[PDB]
Amino acid sequence: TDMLTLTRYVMEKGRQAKGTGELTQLLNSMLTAIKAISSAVRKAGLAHLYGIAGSVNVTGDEVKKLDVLSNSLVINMLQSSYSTCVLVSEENKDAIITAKEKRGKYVVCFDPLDGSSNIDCLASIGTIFAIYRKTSEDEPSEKDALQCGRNIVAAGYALYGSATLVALSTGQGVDLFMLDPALGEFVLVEKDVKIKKKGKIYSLNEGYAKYFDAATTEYVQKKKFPEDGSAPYGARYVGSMVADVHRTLVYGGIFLYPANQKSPKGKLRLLYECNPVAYIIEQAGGLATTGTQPVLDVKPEAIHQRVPLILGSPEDVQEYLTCVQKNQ
Amino acid sequence: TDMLTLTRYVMEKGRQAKGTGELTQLLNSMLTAIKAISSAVRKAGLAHLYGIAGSVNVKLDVLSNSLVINMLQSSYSTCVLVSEENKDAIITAKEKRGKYVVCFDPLDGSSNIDCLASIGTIFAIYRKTSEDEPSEKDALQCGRNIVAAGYALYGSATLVALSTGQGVDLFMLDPALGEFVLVEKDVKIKKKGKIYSLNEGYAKYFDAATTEYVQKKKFPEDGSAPYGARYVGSMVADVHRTLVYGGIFLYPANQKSPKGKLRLLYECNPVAYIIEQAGGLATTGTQPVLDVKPEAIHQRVPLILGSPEDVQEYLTCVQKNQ
Amino acid sequence: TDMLTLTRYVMEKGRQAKGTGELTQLLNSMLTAIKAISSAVRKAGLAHLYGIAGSVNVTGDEVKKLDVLSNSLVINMLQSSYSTCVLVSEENKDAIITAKEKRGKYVVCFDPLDGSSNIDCLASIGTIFAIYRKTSEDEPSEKDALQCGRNIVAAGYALYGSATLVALSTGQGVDLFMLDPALGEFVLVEKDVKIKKKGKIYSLNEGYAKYFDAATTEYVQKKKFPEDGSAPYGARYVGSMVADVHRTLVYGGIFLYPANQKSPKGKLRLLYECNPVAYIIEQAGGLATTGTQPVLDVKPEAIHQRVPLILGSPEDVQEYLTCVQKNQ
Amino acid sequence: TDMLTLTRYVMEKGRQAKGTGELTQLLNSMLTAIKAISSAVRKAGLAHLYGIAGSVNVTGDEVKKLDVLSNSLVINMLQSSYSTCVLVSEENKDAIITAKEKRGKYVVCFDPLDGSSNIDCLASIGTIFAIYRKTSEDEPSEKDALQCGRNIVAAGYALYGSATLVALSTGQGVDLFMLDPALGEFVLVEKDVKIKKKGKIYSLNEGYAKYFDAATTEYVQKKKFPEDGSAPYGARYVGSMVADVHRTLVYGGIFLYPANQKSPKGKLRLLYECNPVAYIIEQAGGLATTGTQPVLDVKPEAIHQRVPLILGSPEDVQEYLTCVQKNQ
Ligand SMILES: COc1ccc(-c2ccc(S(=O)(=O)NC(=O)Nc3ncc(Br)s3)s2)cc1
Ligand SMILES: COc1ccc(-c2ccc(S(=O)(=O)NC(=O)Nc3ncc(Br)s3)s2)cc1
Ligand SMILES: COc1ccc(-c2ccc(S(=O)(=O)NC(=O)Nc3ncc(Br)s3)s2)cc1
Ligand SMILES: COc1ccc(-c2ccc(S(=O)(=O)NC(=O)Nc3ncc(Br)s3)s2)cc1
Ligand SMILES: O=P(O)(O)OC[C@H]1O[C@@](CO)(OP(=O)(O)O)[C@@H](O)[C@@H]1O
Ligand SMILES: O=P(O)(O)OC[C@H]1O[C@@](CO)(OP(=O)(O)O)[C@@H](O)[C@@H]1O
Ligand SMILES: O=P(O)(O)OC[C@H]1O[C@@](CO)(OP(=O)(O)O)[C@@H](O)[C@@H]1O
Ligand SMILES: O=P(O)(O)OC[C@H]1O[C@@](CO)(OP(=O)(O)O)[C@@H](O)[C@@H]1O
Repeated sequence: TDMLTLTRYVMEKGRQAKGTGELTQLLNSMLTAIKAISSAVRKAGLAHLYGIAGSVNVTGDEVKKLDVLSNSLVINMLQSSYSTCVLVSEENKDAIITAKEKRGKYVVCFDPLDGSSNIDCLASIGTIFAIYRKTSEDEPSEKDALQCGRNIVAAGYALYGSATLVALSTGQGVDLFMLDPALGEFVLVEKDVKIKKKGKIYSLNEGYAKYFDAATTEYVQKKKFPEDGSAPYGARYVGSMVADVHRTLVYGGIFLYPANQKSPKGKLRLLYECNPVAYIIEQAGGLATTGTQPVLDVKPEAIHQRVPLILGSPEDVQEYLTCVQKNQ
Repeated sequence: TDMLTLTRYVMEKGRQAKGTGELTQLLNSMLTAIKAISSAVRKAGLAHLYGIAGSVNVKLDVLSNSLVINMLQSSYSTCVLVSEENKDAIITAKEKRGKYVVCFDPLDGSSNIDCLASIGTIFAIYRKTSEDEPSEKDALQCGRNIVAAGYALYGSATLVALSTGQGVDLFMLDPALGEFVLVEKDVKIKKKGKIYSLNEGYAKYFDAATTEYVQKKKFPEDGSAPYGARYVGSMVADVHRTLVYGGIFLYPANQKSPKGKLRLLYECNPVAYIIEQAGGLATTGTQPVLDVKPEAIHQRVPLILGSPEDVQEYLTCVQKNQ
Repeated sequence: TDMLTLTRYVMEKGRQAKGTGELTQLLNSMLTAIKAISSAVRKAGLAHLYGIAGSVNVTGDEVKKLDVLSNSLVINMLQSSYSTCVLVSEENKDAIITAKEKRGKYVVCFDPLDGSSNIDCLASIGTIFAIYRKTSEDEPSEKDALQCGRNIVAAGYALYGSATLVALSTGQGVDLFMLDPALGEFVLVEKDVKIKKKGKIYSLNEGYAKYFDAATTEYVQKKKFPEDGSAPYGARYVGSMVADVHRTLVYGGIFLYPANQKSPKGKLRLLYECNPVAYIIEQAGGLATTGTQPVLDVKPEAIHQRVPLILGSPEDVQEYLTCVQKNQ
Repeated sequence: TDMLTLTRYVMEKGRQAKGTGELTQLLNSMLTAIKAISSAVRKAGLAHLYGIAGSVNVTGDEVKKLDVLSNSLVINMLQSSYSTCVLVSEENKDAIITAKEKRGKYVVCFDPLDGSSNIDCLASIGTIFAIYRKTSEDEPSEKDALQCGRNIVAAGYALYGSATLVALSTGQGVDLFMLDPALGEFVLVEKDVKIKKKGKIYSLNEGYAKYFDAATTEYVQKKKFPEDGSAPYGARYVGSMVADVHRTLVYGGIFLYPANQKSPKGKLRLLYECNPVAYIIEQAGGLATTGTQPVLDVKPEAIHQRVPLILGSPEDVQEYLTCVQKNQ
């Protein structure tokens, strides 16, 4: 059949639904920021920083330059879309209220550059976003960003890995897109991706083992020493949530950042890290839990609230929930 | 100061050493293969595979291998190639024969290709020392005889680490220029890091020394905080992190891989060379990796490398358990 | 103010006009084809043709491969847009009727790779297009493409020169966009371009001088030997219509391909060469004539009809038309 | 055969000639400047000038920014090569003497961005250079650049057209290289190009016709009104010397910028425009004359000296020279 780019694919869906165009305009702007971020992440123009024309400007805090630039690309592209009223960024203490003359109907929570500890060693990094409609009748404020994940209008992520990929869901499953750098556009590469029912990879930072609860300690023990005669799982932990979650999506398995003694509410952020990937994984037939309730059912209380995160193949998450139940 | 590209930087060193030019020509060809691999890894031209011009035809391991073999053979600098991808050694035709042997993994971290995690290219270069006809025995030199070694990391950006025996230099591909820019000269690994890197899914197959060492990283005996864990699943990605952040990377023997998994010629020796050139250690647990005398081109060996105090602590666990 | 990409700019206009989305979707597909042509024109992937991976495949005819590739890119992207019913291409003898299941309401006339004699010497080349609404109630046929240029819905061109530019008009002047290759998208760089009233450059192939009519001969002589102490015009003739016309738009002056004894009907094509650039030049405040009437007023009679073309700064075209009347 | 990049192709020649490597290092540095120029010419990063991250920085004079940037790229890359002692640039009034600690043995005359009047309309532009060995025993001075073109060690040009090409000669014919933007390297596409004995294209600015001498007037008249039953020549004048000269090389024909009443010594510059392309055209078996002697034999007297230029296919230049003798 036909070769489809992301914005054409979105336009076709927004037209058949006879929508206003505002979501399409918002998403198109986000992808323009994503292309710009990807180009900077891949180090376009670096020779000019190192004095090819005689002006040396070597960068000191490259995680700071890149997350500051990323944040500006996303904020500027979204505000200029005329589609937004409230933005929440991993990089900003307070919610960002769109100027009245550019105001639209959507709230966007995003991490402009996820996996910052991987910037200097060049491992995979990413951008994560979740989109809500403003539902309150009042003035736009940070309370409009405090909806639970079941109300997501669209969510997705960009992975700046060995290639640049976008996963996107509007409520009808997960579609994958690859950036063709020679074309400059995202090509639709996989429709309605479905996670494996059960995987063979478990993904978590085991340096927190002395702080784990008993259920987490038990679950990891089962992965290494199956009570079963089956082979133990392989372990993977890239250290970028977007990279590890995407691997979980396309290979199956489980990803965990549980609460521990030093992080009793988890580390990952509910609004702009856990909810979007929980939405993506569940749309693909997976599960996402805090260990006591579904992530998407949590009512947020603060825009930078933390939550434990366990997600992936449904059977793997189910075994983890059983470990939680068995340990009180 | 001046902006230096990789090939200019190598040319100046090869000139001041008054060498024949053959190493420079080999390296320039390898870098051309790496640029081509990087472009393919980033999926340039993917829209034509998906029918933008009307021909739908929806591989990377094979292409990388052909890119490296063709660029190396066409350099006129090679006599024997050993690739992760070929059962036998590849002898260069006489009209293209030069004096160097190259061992390479054209695309390391192959289980990470489909999930778009970091992958890489690894290589080690030797001079042919035998007087006979070129054969695979020319590739069986131990890592002490490396002329040059390095790797390409196709991660969030494309980087090359390179050593010719005088430390490790790092270069970044500026995709708008099309050339690798020198970004750091003579990198030194930290004495001690705070990250440990290995596949803990083999925990039931570990020997006691590995088991004890992993336990010490999680439950330190000295009130200090436990190490963080990272395991990308690509040796090149994990080793390069070890180089620039410090810490330790391990693929020890286990019950199912009693001589290890990683390959001595084109995986362990090149990264062992790099890590030692940066002031770190690389051991099999009983001797330095670079001292292992190869016996077959696809020989496996255990690999533990990184910051020297961390490797020293692992060796203490090895000895404490015999 | 805001940084706008072509598709963002078009969506905004299509929203405020409350359209169905079909033109925006058509244009979006055309721009994807143009980006793909631009990448091939700049020779992306040439190293693989010359055997970098061991497969040598040097093209014996560069001009044949590129216009065949260009033609396929445009046809495939337009048909796949679901916006077209009839295509007229410089490369196809008959009109191309879209398959029934992909039919939309628009007719597109295009030259996919104009300036073919400049391909092997690497001078500027381009893509030209004009868009019409289907007017018949019947089955689509080539009669839907035989409308005169006054009925153009949208027209423009891509110039693959020292950089890649698109000029576009939907009836409210001419806008210029530049392709940022590091971003992969066209950026709006100039709104509502206006041609100079009078220029100082004349552009025509004087190797046909022995075939010119008397008026053309007189006009050219006036440009070299002015009778009013003013300096003679400079001459430029790139040999690619898109390049020479675009210089005319942004620098002023006149471009001519008049009838001559060997081309008594002119050389350039009415549907997908003369009408589109006539539309652009008039939208910018210039004139476009065949020497007896405005180009946009000619009623097409066959899809590959030729017509004389004189266009550019209004005062220059008028001096030429004065020469035409003066010589009967 | 094998896929050869420019720097590999040069290294192999420099090895078999067992030279010091200094010329190779110089050329490699020059190609880096050319790659950087091509990227800027194609407008990489333009979206950041137009505020994609919120920082608008639209440039007023585009021809001023690009030729200043070009000039800086060439000067810095060449000086940093440690291969140069004297540089002459179209953009600098005085010769540029390399600092003592970076001094090498070569003198470089270059036009970093030829065809500047074509920058804003996106027609083809280029870079021209000629390399000489310092032969004086004295201190480096501009006199080291005043050698005549017979003493050229290497010369060539970059054409930033529909694709980027480099023409290069070290004295054994002309080789052509194309920049593959996906690889970032120049691929050898044609070895030892030879110009046609006689062409069918003539190329000059006929807007100076009232200022031509009699021989030029007669030669142009013969091209349009042949007295021997042959067809008249076609005319082309891009307006960028590199583009017009390169077309002359690969298609045949003639390019002329003769002296005229307003430019009694010609317009084009001997050191960094006429000598380099004269070298290229002669290496390919063509001719390059001032109308009274071969261009390569003129002994320069000032670094910015002008000279008339007539070059191309030998039979075409000879017909021009016959007109010069015929008019005294
Ligand atoms: C049932 O699955 C789906 C999937 C996707 C969607 C949607 C995507 C975008 C929207 S939208 O609200 O922004 N509307 C529009 O974009 N309209 C337009 N008019 C003209 C043009 Br051109 S685009 S709805 C709806 C349902
Ligand atoms: C002491 O640290 C080092 C580091 C690197 C090297 C080397 C790199 C390449 C070589 S080489 O053998 O290929 N010779 C050359 O390339 N010669 C040349 N002539 C002209 C040109 Br232009 S390059 S030696 C030597 C010593
Ligand atoms: C007065 O000057 C102008 C200039 C341009 C236009 C037009 C451009 C495209 C069209 S259209 O017909 O395709 N419809 C739409 O694009 N609808 C949409 N809805 C939502 C989204 Br998001 S796009 S109309 C109209 C008038
Ligand atoms: C017979 O026609 C020709 C054509 C070209 C040339 C030349 C090109 C460059 C030079 S050079 O002087 O710079 N020396 C070198 O490059 N030496 C090197 N050694 C090792 C490496 Br690796 S490069 S000579 C000579 C003769
Ligand atoms: O180092 P630990 O504690 O494992 O945290 C890793 C997690 O933190 C994040 C949060 O963004 O990365 P980082 O702190 O490196 O920015 C996630 O990408 C990653 O999953
Ligand atoms: O899956 P496990 O056994 O951890 O092996 C991972 C190791 O194997 C290698 C060997 O190439 O990758 P892979 O099998 O994924 O291609 C190394 O890059 C990586 O470090
Ligand atoms: O060679 P002449 O007759 O001047 O033709 C020039 C005209 O023909 C065209 C027709 O497309 O070029 P070409 O045949 O070289 O592709 C126009 O771009 C150009 O304006
Ligand atoms: O406008 P005219 O006088 O024809 O000058 C054209 C010549 O001048 C040059 C000199 O660099 O261009 P320009 O003045 O446009 O920079 C040559 O490229 C071109 O051949």
